Amino acid sequence: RCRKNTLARRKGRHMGIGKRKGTANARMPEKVTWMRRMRILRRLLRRYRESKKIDRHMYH
Amino acid sequence: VQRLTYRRRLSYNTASNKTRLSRTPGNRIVYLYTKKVGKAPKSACGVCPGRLRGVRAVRPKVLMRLSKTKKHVSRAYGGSMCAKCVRDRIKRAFLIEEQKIVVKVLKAQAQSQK
Amino acid sequence: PRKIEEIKDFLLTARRKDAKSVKIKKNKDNVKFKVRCSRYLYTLVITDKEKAEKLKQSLPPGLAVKELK
Amino acid sequence: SSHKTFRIKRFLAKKQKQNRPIPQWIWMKTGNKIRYNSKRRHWRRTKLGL
Amino acid sequence: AKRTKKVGIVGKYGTRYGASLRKMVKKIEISQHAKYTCSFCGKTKMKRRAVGIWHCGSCMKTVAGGAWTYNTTSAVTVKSAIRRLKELKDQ
Amino acid sequence: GRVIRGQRKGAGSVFRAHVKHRKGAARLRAVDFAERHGYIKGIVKDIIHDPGRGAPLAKVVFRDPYRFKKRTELFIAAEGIHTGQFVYCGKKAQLNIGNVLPVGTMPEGTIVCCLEEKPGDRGKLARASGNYATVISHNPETKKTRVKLPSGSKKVISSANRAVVGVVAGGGRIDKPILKAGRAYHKYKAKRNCWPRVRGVAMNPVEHPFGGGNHQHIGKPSTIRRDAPAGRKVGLIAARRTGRLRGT
RNA sequence: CCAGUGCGGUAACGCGACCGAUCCCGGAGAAGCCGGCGGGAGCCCCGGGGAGAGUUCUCUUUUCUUUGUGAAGGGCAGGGCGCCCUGGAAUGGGUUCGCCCCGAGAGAGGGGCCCGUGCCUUGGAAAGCGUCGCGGUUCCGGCGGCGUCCGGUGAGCUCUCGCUGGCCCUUGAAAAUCCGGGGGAGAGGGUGUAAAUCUCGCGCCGGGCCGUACCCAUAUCCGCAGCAGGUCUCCAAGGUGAACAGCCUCUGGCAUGUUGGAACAAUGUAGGUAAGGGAAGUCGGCAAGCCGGAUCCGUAACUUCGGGAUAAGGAUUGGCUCUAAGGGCUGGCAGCCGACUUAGAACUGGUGCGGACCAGGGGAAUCCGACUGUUUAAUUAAAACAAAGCAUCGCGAAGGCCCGCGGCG
RNA sequence: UUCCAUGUGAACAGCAGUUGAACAUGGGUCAGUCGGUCCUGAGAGAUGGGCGAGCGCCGUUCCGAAGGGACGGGCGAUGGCC
Ligand SMILES: [Mg+2]
Ligand SMILES: [Mg+2]
Ligand SMILES: [Mg+2]
Ligand SMILES: [Mg+2]
Ligand SMILES: [Mg+2]
Ligand SMILES: [Mg+2]
Ligand SMILES: [Mg+2]
Ligand SMILES: [Mg+2]
Ligand SMILES: [Mg+2]
Ligand SMILES: [Mg+2]
Ligand SMILES: [Mg+2]
Ligand SMILES: [Mg+2]
Ligand SMILES: [Mg+2]
Ligand SMILES: [Mg+2]
Ligand SMILES: [Mg+2]
Ligand SMILES: [Mg+2]
Ligand SMILES: [Mg+2]
Ligand SMILES: [Mg+2]
Ligand SMILES: [Mg+2]
Ligand SMILES: [Mg+2]
Ligand SMILES: [Mg+2]
Ligand SMILES: [Mg+2]
Ligand SMILES: [Mg+2]
Ligand SMILES: [Mg+2]
Ligand SMILES: [Mg+2]
Ligand SMILES: [Mg+2]
Ligand SMILES: [Mg+2]
Ligand SMILES: [Mg+2]
Ligand SMILES: [Zn+2]
Ligand SMILES: [Zn+2]
Repeated sequence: RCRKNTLARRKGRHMGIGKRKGTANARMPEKVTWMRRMRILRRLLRRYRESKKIDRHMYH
Repeated sequence: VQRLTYRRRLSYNTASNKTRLSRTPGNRIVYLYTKKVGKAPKSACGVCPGRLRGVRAVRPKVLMRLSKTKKHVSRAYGGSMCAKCVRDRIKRAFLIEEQKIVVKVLKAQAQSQK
Repeated sequence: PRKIEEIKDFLLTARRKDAKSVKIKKNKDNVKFKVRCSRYLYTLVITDKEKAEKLKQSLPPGLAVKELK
Repeated sequence: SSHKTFRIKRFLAKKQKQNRPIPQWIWMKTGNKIRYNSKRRHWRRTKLGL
Repeated sequence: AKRTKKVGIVGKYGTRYGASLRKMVKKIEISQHAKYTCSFCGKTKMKRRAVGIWHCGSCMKTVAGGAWTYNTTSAVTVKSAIRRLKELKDQ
Repeated sequence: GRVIRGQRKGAGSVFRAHVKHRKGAARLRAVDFAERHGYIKGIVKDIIHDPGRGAPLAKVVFRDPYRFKKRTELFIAAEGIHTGQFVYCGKKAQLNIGNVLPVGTMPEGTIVCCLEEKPGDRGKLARASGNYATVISHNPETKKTRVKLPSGSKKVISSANRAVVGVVAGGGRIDKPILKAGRAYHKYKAKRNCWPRVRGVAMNPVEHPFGGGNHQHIGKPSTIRRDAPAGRKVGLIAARRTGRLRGT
């Protein structure tokens, strides 16, 4: 039963504003969104720096 | 989930009563009471905050049983003072005494002036 | 427990006075000779079976040999 | 207390050996006035001192 | 962004202790939490270890100074007076 | 009535000073030949914080002049001292900040701290956080010296006693408002048990001579004599004048 | 004849030992609270394989349980460095979730050390466990076959390691115990069957004394008692959920808390519901009731500019079928994987949708006290006390205040 | 000693009991490695000393000849291939 419900949570069901009790900053916090976005972006920039795609100054 | 218990009579979360978990060969999770984290020796300089290199970082009554090379490093002042301050003291103990030679030469030639 | 790599060191270990017994564990892929010295259990781990039976012939005679399973 | 000292444990050993009843070959003696052990001690009621 | 108008380091004390007391604490909390330049290496790393104990993060050199600033006006006045008295004694 | 709080402070039960985590007594070094005729050199090893003391201490190592051994000591750190500084001390130690030389040699107008009251007792006068005492004048015969103490009062001093040249470090401490009762608590817990002072009219008349009454009023005049017995000597002990000091 | 208290590396430092005393120097012992992040396990989760059970009226390659390696060595991943060498950086670079680092040497190469609680290995498959089956009719650490496998994830919970910052008119223990160094007093042997000395590898002997059962709490403790009270800790699964909230469940535990049966009257005690009116009751809205989560909006006076503030006031909320956006890995493209979310759209139900639980009533003002805190254990939690702030007063030590029968207390 | 087993049902378990932490017989706690022991902490406490009619009290480094240890060397003896 639990796994049949979490399949629907993957598909997006049972996640509307009715079935929500925490603050969005408690459900998935914006510090965590920020730090995930920066481990995306700074690894993108050092890939593009080390692969000669952009130089030091454009990188910085 | 197999909840587990202490194996000594000390039932408090003290500094001496701290454990890790392990899985025995009879597929069972059991505490193991760990020895505390020994710190590597600090230099006799009073300046450098990093602890010395090349010396074992053990709880200090173990140091009876370790051999000599495990507890020092093969340098003058070694195993008790960092390398940067050893070479600084070499330069300082040279240059002070060279200035002392210069001072005795200058005062002897001022007496020769007199 | 101590593992011995070469076979000459195991023979020197097995001919030592402290050795009470040697025991021969014959699993698949492997043969282990375990000598019970007075401080450690020394294990020789060898995978050649004709060299295993040659070594079993090459144990000293007075030492108590026991083959295990 | 499972951390007893030796003197405490010795005292408790004497009290639990004293806590046994009358032996039944006494109340046939000639000059007897005993009918039971009056100085007994149950471990809920009397708490022994210490 | 500028997140306040008047309160700086002492917006942490909320609506409390009085306007004049929070305004009078502000200058001193700024001054003791600022990082000052070391005169021994030049790096801007004199932090207040404890009350009167400034410490450089890079020289590893500790200077006994004031309780809220690296040095006090009375201290620098006394230092200039002592070197003037020394040169008047020693000519 | 009872025995009042000011009476009970002198028994030393809970009112002793909380001196476990203190670093030691902050004293000058003992008078010997090397400090009575010349000067001895020792370096500041570090500067430590004495709990319950607003002034920081300077742990300074000298070299013992009679056997191969190294003495370590604690000073009142003159403001501007640092580590690695060679503090000189003695009669012929020259005049700059951190040194400690006798008062009969430094000129008039110098600014000294950790001053030594009677010659030899290792530094008593002018040793709180940021506080100095000046040398006013001298007297070559009879070898005494007037010193203006930090109370604004002046004292005639035998001219052979030591003094650290400069103001005490930790200066200007009181001008920050303790904002909250937590800061006052953590101040006075590291000093000694004195802080939540219940004022005397809030008490009952049994354990303080002001309490009781259906209004919190003192009743009797607050200014009282010095030959009041203890347990009465409460409130304004022998006030010369008593009001708001307008004027000087 | 002479030498011989070891050797290697530019260096950090390494090698299995590598003489040395009274004396000196230092380290470990030996440190606070909080925040943030990273590494490691334990547990949880998902996708598969086995083995056994559970369902099977129909469906379910289904559902549940289990699927292992100790201490101590050897190697290696993995973290950390305020370690070393080359070289010299502006067009300033490097880099973190935040910081922060640099001509007192940054990037870039190449090394070194520490912790390596994780993996492999020795122990270790012999043993353990799960299954199937034989023996001893017994009295068995009995004997056999098989198996104990391969992957992925994560702001997950607990523990621990590490880096880094913040707070202090707060700087957060001692000593036993152990080690390194500086010194160079001495000792060793005269070329050998060498010696003094060895903190290296083995080998021999020993470690006395006292405590160890059990309860640990709605029945082993103290409350006179098997008393609804009180009593310091450790471990902590699945679902919903922000959660260690509340509610339901699995391992585990228990029998409803010093009795049972039969009725269902009054008074209760404890839950609820009520038309119409809404405080008309009463000293007083006492008790009850309303509100309540989240998202999207909107938020006045006053003010110490910090607040007030979830001010007030609205709307939305379910189920289902979708769409779009937010990543890695390998060789502006292609391939292959792995997560939770968020926004929007359609359909849809007797307008029900934070459907149980969880969960602020709101405003306009007066008085007092600034606040946080404390207070009469058992009739008074307050406007009282305390507080920071402000102002006084005494005292420069043979002193101020105070204790004490006494004392160079 | 309530722990565990065998038995009982007088008393106790606010009813009852075939049950019990009840009663009566018997057993039961095994250590170099787990603690105590050792160390100092806040503190306590003799000696010197001082006080006190006095049991004693203050005092804890202060009005103390406060060490019984040692490298080496010399002396005299001992046991052992002196
Ligand atoms: Mg943010
Ligand atoms: Mg393991
Ligand atoms: Mg080494
Ligand atoms: Mg009781
Ligand atoms: Mg008294
Ligand atoms: Mg108090
Ligand atoms: Mg009163
Ligand atoms: Mg009175
Ligand atoms: Mg670099
Ligand atoms: Mg097996
Ligand atoms: Mg040397
Ligand atoms: Mg037990
Ligand atoms: Mg009931
Ligand atoms: Mg019942
Ligand atoms: Mg009960
Ligand atoms: Mg109604
Ligand atoms: Mg109605
Ligand atoms: Mg009426
Ligand atoms: Mg009315
Ligand atoms: Mg109400
Ligand atoms: Mg309002
Ligand atoms: Mg008014
Ligand atoms: Mg209040
Ligand atoms: Mg009350
Ligand atoms: Mg009964
Ligand atoms: Mg029983
Ligand atoms: Mg054993
Ligand atoms: Mg005494
Ligand atoms: Zn250094
Ligand atoms: Zn600096």
